Amino acid sequence: TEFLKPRLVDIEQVSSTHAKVTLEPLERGFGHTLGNALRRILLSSMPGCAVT
Amino acid sequence: RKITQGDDLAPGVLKIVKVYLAVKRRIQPGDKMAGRHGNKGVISKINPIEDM
Amino acid sequence: TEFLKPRLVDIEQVSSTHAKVTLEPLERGFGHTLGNALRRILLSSMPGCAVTEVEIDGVLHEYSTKEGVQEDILEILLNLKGLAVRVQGKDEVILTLNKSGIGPVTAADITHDGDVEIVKPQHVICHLTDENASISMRIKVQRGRGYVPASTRIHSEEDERPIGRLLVDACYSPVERIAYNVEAARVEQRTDLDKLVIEMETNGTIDPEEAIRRAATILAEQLEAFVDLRDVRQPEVKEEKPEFDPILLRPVDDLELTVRSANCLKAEAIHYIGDLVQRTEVELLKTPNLGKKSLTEIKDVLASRGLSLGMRLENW
Repeated sequence: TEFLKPRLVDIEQVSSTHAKVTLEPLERGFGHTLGNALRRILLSSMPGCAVT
Repeated sequence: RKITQGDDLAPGVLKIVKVYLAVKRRIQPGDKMAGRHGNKGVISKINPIEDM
Repeated sequence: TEFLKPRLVDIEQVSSTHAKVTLEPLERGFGHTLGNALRRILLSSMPGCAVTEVEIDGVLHEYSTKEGVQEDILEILLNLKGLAVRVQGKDEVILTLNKSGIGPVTAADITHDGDVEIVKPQHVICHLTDENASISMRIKVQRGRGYVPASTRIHSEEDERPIGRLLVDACYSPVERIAYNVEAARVEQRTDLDKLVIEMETNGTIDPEEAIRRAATILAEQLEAFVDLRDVRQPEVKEEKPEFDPILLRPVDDLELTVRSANCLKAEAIHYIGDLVQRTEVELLKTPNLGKKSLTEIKDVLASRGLSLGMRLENW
Protein backbone atom coordinates (compact mmCIF):
# COMPACT_ATOMS: atom_id res chain seq x y z
CA THR A 1 0.00 0.00 0.00
CA GLU A 2 1.03 3.75 -0.19
CA PHE A 3 2.90 3.20 3.10
CA LEU A 4 5.32 2.24 0.30
CA LYS A 5 8.23 1.20 2.62
CA PRO A 6 9.17 4.92 2.45
CA ARG A 7 13.01 4.78 2.99
CA LEU A 8 15.10 7.99 3.75
CA VAL A 9 16.25 8.38 0.05
CA ASP A 10 17.15 12.14 0.04
CA ILE A 11 19.55 13.33 2.80
CA GLU A 12 21.83 16.12 1.26
CA GLN A 13 24.80 16.84 3.60
CA VAL A 14 26.05 20.45 4.12
CA SER A 15 29.48 19.53 5.80
CA SER A 16 30.10 17.22 8.84
CA THR A 17 27.41 18.77 11.17
CA HIS A 18 24.19 19.27 9.07
CA ALA A 19 22.08 17.60 6.32
CA LYS A 20 18.60 18.36 4.73
CA VAL A 21 17.20 14.96 5.99
CA THR A 22 13.98 13.89 4.14
CA LEU A 23 11.51 10.96 4.23
CA GLU A 24 9.37 9.93 1.19
CA PRO A 25 6.82 9.13 -0.21
CA LEU A 26 4.00 9.95 2.30
CA GLU A 27 0.17 9.55 2.52
CA ARG A 28 -1.31 12.73 0.81
CA GLY A 29 0.36 15.07 3.43
CA PHE A 30 1.51 12.60 6.18
CA GLY A 31 4.78 14.56 6.75
CA HIS A 32 2.40 16.63 8.96
CA THR A 33 2.08 13.57 11.30
CA LEU A 34 5.72 12.37 11.12
CA GLY A 35 7.36 15.85 11.27
CA ASN A 36 5.75 16.58 14.68
CA ALA A 37 5.18 13.11 16.26
CA LEU A 38 8.61 11.56 15.34
CA ARG A 39 10.42 14.94 15.82
CA ARG A 40 9.40 14.68 19.54
CA ILE A 41 11.15 11.23 19.70
CA LEU A 42 14.33 12.96 18.30
CA LEU A 43 14.18 15.21 21.47
CA SER A 44 13.30 12.52 24.16
CA SER A 45 15.71 9.56 24.58
CA MET A 46 18.74 10.03 22.26
CA PRO A 47 22.42 8.78 22.11
CA GLY A 48 25.84 10.56 22.23
CA CYS A 49 28.14 11.21 25.26
CA ALA A 50 29.09 14.24 27.49
CA VAL A 51 30.39 15.85 30.74
CA THR A 52 28.28 15.27 33.92
CA ARG B 1 -50.43 26.33 -9.47
CA LYS B 2 -48.10 28.59 -7.48
CA ILE B 3 -45.31 26.57 -9.26
CA THR B 4 -47.14 26.36 -12.66
CA GLN B 5 -48.12 30.00 -11.98
CA GLY B 6 -46.65 32.45 -14.49
CA ASP B 7 -46.02 36.19 -14.15
CA ASP B 8 -45.28 38.79 -16.87
CA LEU B 9 -41.55 39.65 -17.01
CA ALA B 10 -42.16 43.02 -18.80
CA PRO B 11 -42.17 43.63 -22.62
CA GLY B 12 -38.66 42.44 -23.58
CA VAL B 13 -38.76 39.05 -21.70
CA LEU B 14 -40.77 35.92 -22.53
CA LYS B 15 -38.99 33.65 -19.92
CA ILE B 16 -36.58 33.52 -16.89
CA VAL B 17 -34.54 30.61 -15.33
CA LYS B 18 -32.76 29.97 -11.94
CA VAL B 19 -30.32 27.61 -10.15
CA TYR B 20 -29.44 27.58 -6.39
CA LEU B 21 -26.10 26.42 -4.82
CA ALA B 22 -25.46 24.91 -1.30
CA VAL B 23 -21.82 26.32 -1.23
CA LYS B 24 -19.82 24.25 1.39
CA ARG B 25 -17.44 27.15 2.39
CA ARG B 26 -14.99 24.95 4.46
CA ILE B 27 -12.51 25.84 7.22
CA GLN B 28 -9.43 27.54 5.61
CA PRO B 29 -6.74 30.23 6.38
CA GLY B 30 -7.50 33.91 5.53
CA ASP B 31 -11.11 33.38 6.74
CA LYS B 32 -12.08 35.31 9.93
CA MET B 33 -12.81 34.18 13.53
CA ALA B 34 -13.65 35.70 16.95
CA GLY B 35 -14.91 35.16 20.54
CA ARG B 36 -17.65 36.97 22.56
CA HIS B 37 -15.25 39.40 24.30
CA GLY B 38 -14.22 41.40 21.20
CA ASN B 39 -11.20 39.32 20.11
CA LYS B 40 -11.54 39.38 16.26
CA GLY B 41 -9.01 38.28 13.58
CA VAL B 42 -7.85 36.09 10.63
CA ILE B 43 -7.18 32.31 10.73
CA SER B 44 -3.41 32.58 10.09
CA LYS B 45 -2.25 28.91 9.89
CA ILE B 46 -3.72 25.41 10.40
CA ASN B 47 -1.38 23.50 12.79
CA PRO B 48 -0.88 19.69 13.22
CA ILE B 49 -2.20 18.53 16.64
CA GLU B 50 1.43 18.49 17.98
CA ASP B 51 2.45 21.84 16.20
CA MET B 52 0.64 23.40 19.24
CA THR C 1 20.07 -2.52 18.24
CA GLU C 2 18.13 -2.22 21.56
CA PHE C 3 14.42 -2.13 20.57
CA LEU C 4 11.61 -2.52 23.17
CA LYS C 5 8.34 -3.39 21.22
CA PRO C 6 6.26 -3.81 24.52
CA ARG C 7 3.19 -6.20 24.79
CA LEU C 8 0.47 -7.82 27.07
CA VAL C 9 -0.77 -4.90 29.09
CA ASP C 10 -4.49 -4.27 30.00
CA ILE C 11 -8.30 -4.94 29.50
CA GLU C 12 -11.50 -2.95 30.35
CA GLN C 13 -14.39 -3.87 27.98
CA VAL C 14 -17.57 -1.73 28.45
CA SER C 15 -20.04 -2.33 25.54
CA SER C 16 -19.47 -3.67 21.94
CA THR C 17 -18.31 -0.37 20.21
CA HIS C 18 -16.25 0.73 23.28
CA ALA C 19 -13.52 -0.92 25.38
CA LYS C 20 -10.62 0.72 27.29
CA VAL C 21 -7.09 -0.78 27.10
CA THR C 22 -4.46 1.42 28.89
CA LEU C 23 -0.62 1.54 28.97
CA GLU C 24 1.97 1.66 31.83
CA PRO C 25 4.78 2.14 32.67
CA LEU C 26 5.80 4.71 30.00
CA GLU C 27 9.19 6.46 29.67
CA ARG C 28 9.17 9.94 31.28
CA GLY C 29 6.50 11.57 29.00
CA PHE C 30 5.57 9.20 26.07
CA GLY C 31 1.85 9.05 27.07
CA HIS C 32 1.54 12.89 26.94
CA THR C 33 1.77 13.09 23.06
CA LEU C 34 1.58 9.74 21.19
CA GLY C 35 -2.29 9.48 21.17
CA ASN C 36 -2.43 12.23 18.44
CA ALA C 37 -0.90 9.98 15.68
CA LEU C 38 -3.88 7.52 15.28
CA ARG C 39 -6.19 10.65 15.27
CA ARG C 40 -5.42 10.72 11.47
CA ILE C 41 -5.62 6.96 10.56
CA LEU C 42 -8.83 6.31 12.62
CA LEU C 43 -10.62 8.92 10.49
CA SER C 44 -9.17 9.32 6.95
CA SER C 45 -7.78 6.16 5.37
CA MET C 46 -9.04 3.07 7.31
CA PRO C 47 -10.60 -0.14 5.93
CA GLY C 48 -13.81 -1.28 7.70
CA CYS C 49 -17.21 -1.41 5.92
CA ALA C 50 -19.73 0.84 4.03
CA VAL C 51 -22.43 0.82 1.29
CA THR C 52 -20.89 1.39 -2.20
CA GLU C 53 -23.83 1.36 -4.69
CA VAL C 54 -27.70 1.05 -4.61
CA GLU C 55 -30.58 0.28 -7.08
CA ILE C 56 -34.27 0.79 -5.96
CA ASP C 57 -37.88 -0.52 -6.69
CA GLY C 58 -39.17 2.86 -8.11
CA VAL C 59 -36.69 5.63 -7.02
CA LEU C 60 -34.23 6.88 -9.71
CA HIS C 61 -32.54 9.45 -7.34
CA GLU C 62 -32.35 9.87 -3.50
CA TYR C 63 -33.31 13.62 -3.80
CA SER C 64 -37.02 12.52 -3.88
CA THR C 65 -39.71 10.26 -2.24
CA LYS C 66 -41.95 7.19 -3.01
CA GLU C 67 -45.79 7.35 -3.02
CA GLY C 68 -46.60 4.96 -0.09
CA VAL C 69 -43.84 5.62 2.56
CA GLN C 70 -44.47 7.89 5.69
CA GLU C 71 -40.91 9.44 5.65
CA ASP C 72 -38.85 10.99 2.75
CA ILE C 73 -35.87 9.64 0.94
CA LEU C 74 -32.82 12.02 0.96
CA GLU C 75 -32.90 12.49 4.77
CA ILE C 76 -33.71 8.72 5.14
CA LEU C 77 -30.62 7.76 3.02
CA LEU C 78 -28.41 10.03 5.21
CA ASN C 79 -29.35 7.53 8.02
CA LEU C 80 -29.39 4.30 5.84
CA LYS C 81 -25.75 4.83 4.62
CA GLY C 82 -24.47 4.16 8.21
CA LEU C 83 -25.67 0.44 8.05
CA ALA C 84 -21.96 -0.83 7.75
CA VAL C 85 -21.38 -4.54 8.72
CA ARG C 86 -18.71 -7.37 8.50
CA VAL C 87 -18.01 -9.80 5.54
CA GLN C 88 -16.10 -13.15 5.64
CA GLY C 89 -15.20 -14.36 2.07
CA LYS C 90 -14.03 -12.04 -0.75
CA ASP C 91 -14.46 -8.33 0.16
CA GLU C 92 -17.88 -7.58 -1.44
CA VAL C 93 -21.53 -8.62 -0.99
CA ILE C 94 -24.46 -7.26 -3.07
CA LEU C 95 -27.14 -7.46 -0.33
CA THR C 96 -30.91 -6.95 -0.82
CA LEU C 97 -33.75 -5.22 1.07
CA ASN C 98 -36.71 -7.60 0.57
CA LYS C 99 -39.55 -5.59 2.08
CA SER C 100 -43.33 -5.53 1.59
CA GLY C 101 -46.40 -5.04 3.86
CA ILE C 102 -47.63 -2.61 6.61
CA GLY C 103 -45.20 -1.20 9.23
CA PRO C 104 -41.50 -0.26 9.83
CA VAL C 105 -38.65 -1.15 7.38
CA THR C 106 -35.44 -2.34 9.07
CA ALA C 107 -32.13 -4.24 9.08
CA ALA C 108 -34.33 -7.34 9.88
CA ASP C 109 -35.96 -7.05 6.36
CA ILE C 110 -32.49 -7.56 4.67
CA THR C 111 -30.73 -10.73 3.35
CA HIS C 112 -28.65 -12.22 6.24
CA ASP C 113 -28.08 -16.06 5.96
CA GLY C 114 -24.52 -16.04 4.43
CA ASP C 115 -20.85 -14.83 4.96
CA VAL C 116 -22.11 -11.56 6.60
CA GLU C 117 -22.56 -10.23 10.18
CA ILE C 118 -25.08 -7.34 10.20
CA VAL C 119 -23.91 -5.93 13.63
CA LYS C 120 -26.69 -3.27 13.21
CA PRO C 121 -29.86 -5.55 13.49
CA GLN C 122 -31.72 -2.58 15.15
CA HIS C 123 -31.36 0.05 12.34
CA VAL C 124 -34.65 1.41 10.83
CA ILE C 125 -35.28 3.11 7.44
CA CYS C 126 -39.01 4.05 7.08
CA HIS C 127 -42.64 2.62 7.04
CA LEU C 128 -45.11 1.01 4.56
CA THR C 129 -48.90 1.51 4.52
CA ASP C 130 -50.75 -1.53 2.94
CA GLU C 131 -50.45 -5.39 3.16
CA ASN C 132 -49.30 -5.43 -0.56
CA ALA C 133 -47.08 -2.20 -0.65
CA SER C 134 -43.22 -2.49 -1.22
CA ILE C 135 -39.77 -0.96 -0.77
CA SER C 136 -36.80 -3.01 -2.07
CA MET C 137 -33.24 -2.51 -3.43
CA ARG C 138 -29.87 -4.07 -4.32
CA ILE C 139 -27.11 -2.78 -1.99
CA LYS C 140 -23.38 -3.24 -2.86
CA VAL C 141 -21.33 -3.46 0.39
CA GLN C 142 -17.53 -3.89 0.83
CA ARG C 143 -14.92 -3.68 3.67
CA GLY C 144 -13.10 -1.21 1.32
CA ARG C 145 -10.89 1.75 2.49
CA GLY C 146 -11.24 5.49 3.32
CA TYR C 147 -13.85 8.19 4.18
CA VAL C 148 -15.42 8.42 0.65
CA PRO C 149 -18.63 10.52 0.12
CA ALA C 150 -20.88 9.84 -2.97
CA SER C 151 -18.83 12.45 -4.96
CA THR C 152 -15.01 12.00 -4.57
CA ARG C 153 -13.63 11.19 -8.10
CA ILE C 154 -14.92 14.79 -8.91
CA HIS C 155 -14.65 14.30 -12.73
CA SER C 156 -15.33 11.20 -14.74
CA GLU C 157 -18.03 11.37 -11.95
CA GLU C 158 -20.64 12.65 -14.37
CA ASP C 159 -20.33 8.88 -15.31
CA GLU C 160 -22.98 6.94 -17.26
CA ARG C 161 -24.37 4.84 -14.28
CA PRO C 162 -27.71 3.37 -15.67
CA ILE C 163 -30.40 5.84 -14.44
CA GLY C 164 -31.21 4.50 -10.92
CA ARG C 165 -27.74 2.98 -10.16
CA LEU C 166 -26.89 5.28 -7.22
CA LEU C 167 -23.23 5.76 -6.29
CA VAL C 168 -23.09 5.94 -2.42
CA ASP C 169 -21.11 7.48 0.51
CA ALA C 170 -18.59 4.57 0.79
CA CYS C 171 -17.22 5.92 4.17
CA TYR C 172 -15.49 2.54 5.00
CA SER C 173 -13.64 4.13 7.98
CA PRO C 174 -15.11 2.54 11.19
CA VAL C 175 -14.08 5.52 13.49
CA GLU C 176 -14.01 9.34 13.47
CA ARG C 177 -14.23 10.01 17.24
CA ILE C 178 -10.88 8.76 18.73
CA ALA C 179 -9.09 10.58 21.63
CA TYR C 180 -6.90 9.83 24.74
CA ASN C 181 -6.19 10.80 28.42
CA VAL C 182 -3.17 10.44 30.83
CA GLU C 183 -2.17 9.46 34.43
CA ALA C 184 1.05 9.05 36.42
CA ALA C 185 2.41 5.45 36.40
CA ARG C 186 0.52 3.36 38.99
CA VAL C 187 2.06 -0.16 38.53
CA GLU C 188 2.82 -0.90 42.24
CA GLN C 189 6.62 -1.00 41.69
CA ARG C 190 6.42 2.83 41.11
CA THR C 191 4.80 6.28 41.43
CA ASP C 192 7.48 7.90 39.22
CA LEU C 193 6.70 7.56 35.42
CA ASP C 194 3.63 8.22 33.08
CA LYS C 195 0.54 6.25 31.86
CA LEU C 196 -1.65 6.43 28.68
CA VAL C 197 -5.50 5.93 28.64
CA ILE C 198 -7.61 5.42 25.46
CA GLU C 199 -11.17 6.70 24.67
CA MET C 200 -11.84 5.13 21.21
CA GLU C 201 -15.60 4.84 20.32
CA THR C 202 -16.70 3.40 16.92
CA ASN C 203 -19.13 3.14 13.91
CA GLY C 204 -20.13 -0.21 15.63
CA THR C 205 -18.26 -2.06 12.78
CA ILE C 206 -15.76 -3.25 15.49
CA ASP C 207 -15.01 -2.89 19.24
CA PRO C 208 -11.66 -1.37 20.58
CA GLU C 209 -10.72 -4.88 21.99
CA GLU C 210 -11.52 -6.81 18.70
CA ALA C 211 -8.73 -5.95 16.08
CA ILE C 212 -6.11 -3.17 15.29
CA ARG C 213 -2.84 -3.58 13.15
CA ARG C 214 -3.95 -1.97 9.77
CA ALA C 215 -5.43 0.89 11.97
CA ALA C 216 -1.94 1.58 13.46
CA THR C 217 0.13 0.65 10.34
CA ILE C 218 0.57 4.31 9.13
CA LEU C 219 2.66 4.66 12.38
CA ALA C 220 4.18 1.13 12.79
CA GLU C 221 5.17 0.65 9.08
CA GLN C 222 6.74 4.17 9.25
CA LEU C 223 10.02 2.73 10.72
CA GLU C 224 11.52 0.70 7.81
CA ALA C 225 11.20 4.25 6.41
CA PHE C 226 14.48 5.17 8.30
CA VAL C 227 16.73 2.06 7.69
CA ASP C 228 17.10 -0.94 5.20
CA LEU C 229 17.63 1.89 2.81
CA ARG C 230 16.64 0.61 -0.75
CA ASP C 231 13.70 2.41 -2.56
CA VAL C 232 11.25 2.64 -5.56
CA ARG C 233 10.61 4.46 -9.02
CA GLN C 234 9.37 4.35 -12.71
CA PRO C 235 10.82 5.46 -16.17
CA GLU C 236 10.15 7.22 -19.55
CA VAL C 237 10.73 4.92 -22.59
CA LYS C 238 9.41 6.23 -26.02
CA GLU C 239 10.46 8.42 -29.01
CA GLU C 240 8.64 11.19 -30.95
CA LYS C 241 7.91 9.60 -34.47
CA PRO C 242 8.06 9.22 -37.72
CA GLU C 243 9.98 9.10 -41.14
CA PHE C 244 11.01 6.86 -44.15
CA ASP C 245 11.64 4.05 -45.32
CA PRO C 246 7.88 3.00 -45.04
CA ILE C 247 8.66 -0.45 -43.45
CA LEU C 248 7.34 1.13 -40.15
CA LEU C 249 4.73 3.51 -41.76
CA ARG C 250 1.99 0.74 -41.92
CA PRO C 251 -1.23 -0.12 -39.95
CA VAL C 252 -2.11 -3.74 -38.90
CA ASP C 253 -3.79 -4.20 -42.38
CA ASP C 254 -0.37 -5.24 -43.79
CA LEU C 255 0.05 -8.24 -41.35
CA GLU C 256 -2.62 -10.79 -42.57
CA LEU C 257 -4.12 -11.63 -39.07
CA THR C 258 -7.54 -12.45 -37.35
CA VAL C 259 -10.55 -10.20 -36.46
CA ARG C 260 -10.81 -10.24 -32.57
CA SER C 261 -7.03 -9.41 -32.66
CA ALA C 262 -7.85 -6.54 -35.10
CA ASN C 263 -10.59 -5.27 -32.64
CA CYS C 264 -8.48 -5.34 -29.43
CA LEU C 265 -5.19 -4.13 -31.09
CA LYS C 266 -7.48 -1.29 -32.45
CA ALA C 267 -8.62 -0.49 -28.84
CA GLU C 268 -4.90 -0.68 -27.76
CA ALA C 269 -4.53 2.01 -30.52
CA ILE C 270 -1.46 0.35 -32.30
CA HIS C 271 -2.38 1.97 -35.71
CA TYR C 272 1.33 1.79 -36.76
CA ILE C 273 3.17 -1.58 -36.75
CA GLY C 274 6.28 0.68 -36.53
CA ASP C 275 5.64 0.46 -32.74
CA LEU C 276 4.17 -3.10 -32.68
CA VAL C 277 7.74 -3.99 -33.90
CA GLN C 278 9.15 -2.81 -30.48
CA ARG C 279 6.39 -2.93 -27.74
CA THR C 280 7.18 -5.75 -25.22
CA GLU C 281 4.94 -8.88 -25.25
CA VAL C 282 4.06 -8.35 -21.50
CA GLU C 283 3.19 -4.73 -22.47
CA LEU C 284 0.45 -6.01 -24.83
CA LEU C 285 -1.27 -7.40 -21.66
CA LYS C 286 -2.47 -3.79 -20.92
CA THR C 287 -6.03 -3.87 -22.40
CA PRO C 288 -8.58 -6.76 -21.84
CA ASN C 289 -10.05 -9.11 -24.50
CA LEU C 290 -6.38 -9.61 -25.69
CA GLY C 291 -5.53 -12.99 -24.10
CA LYS C 292 -3.55 -16.26 -24.49
CA LYS C 293 -4.41 -16.80 -28.27
CA SER C 294 -4.34 -13.22 -29.75
CA LEU C 295 -1.11 -12.52 -27.74
CA THR C 296 0.25 -15.72 -29.46
CA GLU C 297 -0.73 -14.71 -33.07
CA ILE C 298 1.72 -11.70 -32.91
CA LYS C 299 4.69 -14.13 -32.54
CA ASP C 300 4.79 -15.14 -36.30
CA VAL C 301 2.40 -12.74 -38.22
CA LEU C 302 5.13 -10.03 -37.86
CA ALA C 303 7.81 -12.56 -38.99
CA SER C 304 5.64 -13.58 -42.04
CA ARG C 305 6.24 -10.05 -43.53
CA GLY C 306 10.01 -10.73 -43.58
CA LEU C 307 10.24 -8.69 -40.29
CA SER C 308 10.34 -9.56 -36.50
CA LEU C 309 9.06 -8.48 -33.09
CA GLY C 310 11.67 -7.03 -30.63
CA MET C 311 13.36 -4.36 -32.87
CA ARG C 312 13.97 -1.09 -30.93
CA LEU C 313 15.79 1.62 -32.98
CA GLU C 314 17.69 4.90 -32.25
CA ASN C 315 15.60 7.00 -34.79
CA TRP C 316 11.95 6.50 -36.01
